[PDB]
Amino acid sequence: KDYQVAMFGIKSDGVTLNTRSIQRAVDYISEQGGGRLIFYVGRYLTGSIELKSNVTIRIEEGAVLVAVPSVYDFKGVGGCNAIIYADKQKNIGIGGKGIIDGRSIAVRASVEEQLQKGHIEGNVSDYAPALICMEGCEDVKIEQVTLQDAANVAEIYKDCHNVTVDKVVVNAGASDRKAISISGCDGVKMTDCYFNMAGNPLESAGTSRNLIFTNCITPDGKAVS
Repeated sequence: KDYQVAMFGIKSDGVTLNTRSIQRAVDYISEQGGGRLIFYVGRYLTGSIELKSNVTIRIEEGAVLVAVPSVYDFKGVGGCNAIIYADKQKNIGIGGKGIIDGRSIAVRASVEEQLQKGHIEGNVSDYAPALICMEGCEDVKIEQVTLQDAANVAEIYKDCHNVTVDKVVVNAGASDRKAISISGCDGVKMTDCYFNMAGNPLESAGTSRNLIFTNCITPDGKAVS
């Protein structure tokens, strides 16, 4: 069953912070045995969303999931810190031709400010969220979405099994960072993915197996693998 976001009080005005209502929708849908959360059109402001087992988030064409420029509205240090993250979940997905917008400069400036005041300790990289981060997940389906201007890395896959990434577009925006970080995965099939950046988009710990990259390219048309 598909669930429209408006039914959970999620607002597409680009100014209402929807984190808690999106999370409750994800939690409710998982409790019902699974289904899809549909973002149909407009701008949806959010902090970190925890994806749950048997839930797929769809950001349809014309819809944008936009990061709030606030360090404390993200997951933070330790494990997966992203706009959409999942920790030890199964049968999860992200789809739709919409956009996930990281607002990297404004998000990183928020992190920088709290570090300079000494309210948090470390480097900007310790707190800046990825757009997507999956850790210890099984049967992950990522497709069609445009991942734009990530505050850190666009996608992180750590200790995952049976991951598919299809027709995804990564737009660097203001980011000079890697597009994808992969470590300890088993079975990752990436097909028809575009990286709008010039350098190597992939960061690998070299601890993954059964990795298949088909037609994954940079603007010059050079293979990404």
